[PDB]
Amino acid sequence: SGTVSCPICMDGYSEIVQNGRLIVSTECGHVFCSQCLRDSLKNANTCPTCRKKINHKRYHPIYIGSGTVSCPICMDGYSEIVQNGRLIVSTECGHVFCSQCLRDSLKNANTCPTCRKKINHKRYHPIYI
Amino acid sequence: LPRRIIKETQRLLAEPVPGIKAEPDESNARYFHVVIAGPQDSPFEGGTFKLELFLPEEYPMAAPKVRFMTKIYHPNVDKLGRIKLDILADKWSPALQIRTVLLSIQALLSAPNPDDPLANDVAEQWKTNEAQAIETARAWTRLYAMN
Amino acid sequence: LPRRIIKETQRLLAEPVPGIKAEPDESNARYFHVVIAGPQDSPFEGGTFKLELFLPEEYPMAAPKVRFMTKIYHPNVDKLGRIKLDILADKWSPALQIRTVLLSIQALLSAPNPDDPLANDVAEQWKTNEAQAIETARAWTRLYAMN
Amino acid sequence: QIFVKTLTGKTITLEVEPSDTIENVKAKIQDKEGIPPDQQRLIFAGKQLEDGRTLSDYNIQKESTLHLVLRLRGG
Amino acid sequence: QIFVKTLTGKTITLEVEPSDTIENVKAKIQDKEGIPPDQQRLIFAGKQLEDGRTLSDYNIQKESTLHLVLRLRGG
Amino acid sequence: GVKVPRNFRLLEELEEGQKGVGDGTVSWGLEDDEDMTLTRWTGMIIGPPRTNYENRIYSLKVECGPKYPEAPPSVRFVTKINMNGINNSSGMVDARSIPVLAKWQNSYSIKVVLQELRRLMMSKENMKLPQPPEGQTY
Amino acid sequence: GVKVPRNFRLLEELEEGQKGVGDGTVSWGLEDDEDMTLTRWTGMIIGPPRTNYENRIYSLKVECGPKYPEAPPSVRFVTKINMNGINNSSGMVDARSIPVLAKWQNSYSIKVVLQELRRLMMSKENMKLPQPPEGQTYNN
Ligand SMILES: [Zn+2]
Ligand SMILES: [Zn+2]
Ligand SMILES: [Zn+2]
Ligand SMILES: [Zn+2]
Repeated sequence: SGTVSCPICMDGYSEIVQNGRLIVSTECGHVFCSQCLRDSLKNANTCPTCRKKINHKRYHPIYIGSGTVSCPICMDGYSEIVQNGRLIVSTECGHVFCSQCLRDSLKNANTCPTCRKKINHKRYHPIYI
Repeated sequence: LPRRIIKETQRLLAEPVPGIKAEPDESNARYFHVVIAGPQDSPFEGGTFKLELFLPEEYPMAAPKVRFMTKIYHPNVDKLGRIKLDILADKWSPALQIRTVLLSIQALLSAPNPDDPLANDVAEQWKTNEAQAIETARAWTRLYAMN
Repeated sequence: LPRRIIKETQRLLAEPVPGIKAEPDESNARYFHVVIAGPQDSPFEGGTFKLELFLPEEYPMAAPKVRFMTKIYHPNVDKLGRIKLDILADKWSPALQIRTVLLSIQALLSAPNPDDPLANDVAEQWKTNEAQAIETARAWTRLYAMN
Repeated sequence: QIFVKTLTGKTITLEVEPSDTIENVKAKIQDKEGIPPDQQRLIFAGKQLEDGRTLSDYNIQKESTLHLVLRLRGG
Repeated sequence: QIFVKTLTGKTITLEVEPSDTIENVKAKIQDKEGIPPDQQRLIFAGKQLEDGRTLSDYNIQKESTLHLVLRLRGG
Repeated sequence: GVKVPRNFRLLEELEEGQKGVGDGTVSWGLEDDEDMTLTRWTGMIIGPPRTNYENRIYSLKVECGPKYPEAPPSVRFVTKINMNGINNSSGMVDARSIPVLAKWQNSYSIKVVLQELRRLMMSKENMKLPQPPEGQTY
Repeated sequence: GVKVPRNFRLLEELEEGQKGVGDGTVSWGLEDDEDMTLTRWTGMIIGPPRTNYENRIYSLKVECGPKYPEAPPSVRFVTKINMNGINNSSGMVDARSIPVLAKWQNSYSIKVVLQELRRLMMSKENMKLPQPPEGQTYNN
C-alpha cells in the first residue's frame, strides 16, 4: 500500500537495492529483503508474516523498477488494481503483473511478457505488498 | 541504533494507539516505560498497568523482553510481573513489532488461559472458581492499579 | 476506452520522440496518423513518411496494426505499405507499447534485412545489387516522400 | 466500511454489514494480505473478537478501526 | 552434363550422375546462384520434380534441359 | 464503442479474400495491386445451380467510397446478365433495388454483398429469366 | 554498545540462582518473593574445606541499589564471622577491603561476589583465624 518495504528491517526499496540486497518473495507471497529472510531462515523455517512452512528454495527474487508498483500491461497503479478486486502477482521469474492481464496473456502464449520464460497457471502466485 | 528501532520508536511517538502509552527512557533508548489501560469488561477494566520493555541487540531477531511493574492477578503473569506469552518466546517473529506485542498483551488480559499456566495457584483458582478469581482480580486492580 | 491508451498517447503528446510525429485522429482515438522522418544518412533521409496506426480493441493482447501510407522502397515494406516486422506478429508482448514500436520501424529503414521479406524482388536486387537498390530508394524518396 | 490496521501498521479499508460474521471478515483480510484466518487475531477495544459472533454483536460500526495481531495462545 | 534454365534468361550447366538425388541437384544450383533448396521448384517433362527421387527415376539423361521456377514469398 | 478505419477494414477484407472462403463459389480481390487506397476491386460470382445462371462466371467491379464501410460500395457487373435491380444498359446495380445495399450496415462486407447477389439469383423472379450468350459485356 | 537495565538483569541472576550453579557451594535468592523491586537478596556460602570455616554455613544479606549493576551492591553477613574486611561489629563488608567490591564492574553479579568471598576465606590471612561458636548472629 505504497512504496515497497521489508517489514523486518523496515527499509524502503531504494534503500534495499542501494546496499546491494535483493527484494524477494516467498511462495506464500510475502515480501522481504533477501538478507533479512536469510537471517530469519537461520532461526526457523517459517514465513515471518503468515508462518507458512517454506523450508528453503521456496522463494525467489522479484524485480520492480520504481519502488511503487504498477502492472505494465494494463498500466494501473496499486490502488486502482486492488480497488477493482484484482490481485498483484509475480511469476517465478520475478516479474510482476496484475492477475487479470497475466491470466489473459497466457491464453495466447505460455511465455512471460517481459522476459519470455516458459510458464503456466501453476507458475505464478499472488504477492501482498 | 538499527533503523527499524528508530522507526518503531519514532512511529510510536508519531501515532499513539489507544489505551496503550509508551515512552522511551532517557538513559537508554532501547528501554521503555509503558502504560496499559485495562480492556473493557475485564475485571482490570478502567485500570492502569505499568510495564517495562527492553529489547536485546539481536532484536528483531531476539524477542523483546516485557514485564509488569504493577502487581496484577492473572494466570499468565506471575508474582514478579513476568509474562508468559508465547510470541515472546517460541512463536517470535521478527515481523512483529512492539506496538503489536503490546496489543497482544492487552488482549491477553481479556482472555486468560490457565489451561497451562505459569502462576499455578491462580490458575487452579481460575479453572475451579472463575467467578471468585474475577472478583479478586478486580480487587487487586483497585488496590494496585488505580494510582 | 482503456486508461492505458490515453496515457501512452498522453506521454506521446506530452513528450515526442525525435524523428517522429504522432497525431491521433479526432474521429477515433485508437487511430493514428504518424509521420516518420527518414533516418539520418539513410537514402530516405530528407523524406517524410506517413503511416497509420490502429490498435484492435484487444490491444495490448493483440499487437497494433501499422501501415505505410507513403510508397517506399524497402524489402520489408510491400507495395501496399504492409510492414513485415516480427514484433508486430510473433514476437508481440504487451509491455512494449507503441512508442517503442515506432522507433523499431525507424531502425528498420536504417537496417534493411532480407529475411523472407515479402518483396523478393526488392530482396533480389538488394542482395544482388545493394548499390543500385539504395539509389532507387533515394529516387523513390524524392518522388514520393518530399511532399 | 471498516478500517483494519495490519501487522506493518498500514490501514486497509473493508466493505461490510454488521451482520457479517467474524469468520467472513477474516476471509476478506486473507484475501488482501495473504494470512490464513486461523493465524489472524482481531482486536478491538482491547478485546479479541471471536469467529461465531457478528460485528453488530460487539457493536463495531461504520468507520470503526480494527487492529490485527498474530494468532497467539498465550499460556 | 545437363542444362538448367530460368524464366529469366540464364542457362546454367551442371555435372551430375543419374544416381544423384533431387536434393543433391538443388544444392548444386544453390551453390552456383544462391537460392536455397526449399525455394526452388524444378520442372521437366511437364512434371514437378520431388526431393527423394533420382534423375534416373525421371529418366533425365542426355544433357537434358530443366526449368527453374522460384517460389514467391508472402509470409 | 469500437470504430474501425476504412483502410484497415479494407485490408481485413482483402486478407480474407486471398484466403478464399468456404465453397469458393464467390470470390473477391483487388483490381490493381499498386493502389494504396484499395478502392478498385474485382469480384466473381458463380452462377447458382439449376437456374439459367448455373455453370457461369460473372465478374464485377466494386468501388469503395471514402465513407466505406459506413456508406455502401458501388457495384456493377462486367459480364452481361438479365436481372432485377441490375441495369441492363450499364450493368450497374440500383442501390435501393437490392435489400443489403438499400439497408446497408457498416458491418456488411463485400463478401456479404456478393452472396447477396448470388442468393438473389436463385429467387423465383430471377431464376426464370433468359440470359445472353456466354461472354458478352457492356 | 549495549547496556542492560537493572530490572531484567536481576531476573537473569535470579533464574541462575534457582537453577543453582557449579558445586552449589554458594547459593543466592531473593530475600522476599513479594518485592517487585528485587532490592534484597539472601545469599548463602559454605565454609571452604581445610579452614576454620569449613563445614559451616553463612548467610548474607545483599542489597541491590537502584544504581546497580553499575555500582556494586551492599553486603552483610548475618552469621557471625572473623574475617578481614568484615566489620566485626556489624557483620558489614567494607567495600574497599574486598578486591571485587573495590574494583567493581557491571559485569560482576551477586554470584561472582559470593565466590570471591569464598575464595578469600581460603587465603592465608583468613584461614587460620579462630571463629565464634556456631550459630551466633550479629544484632539484626
Ligand atoms: Zn529487511
Ligand atoms: Zn507468508
Ligand atoms: Zn494488468
Ligand atoms: Zn519474466
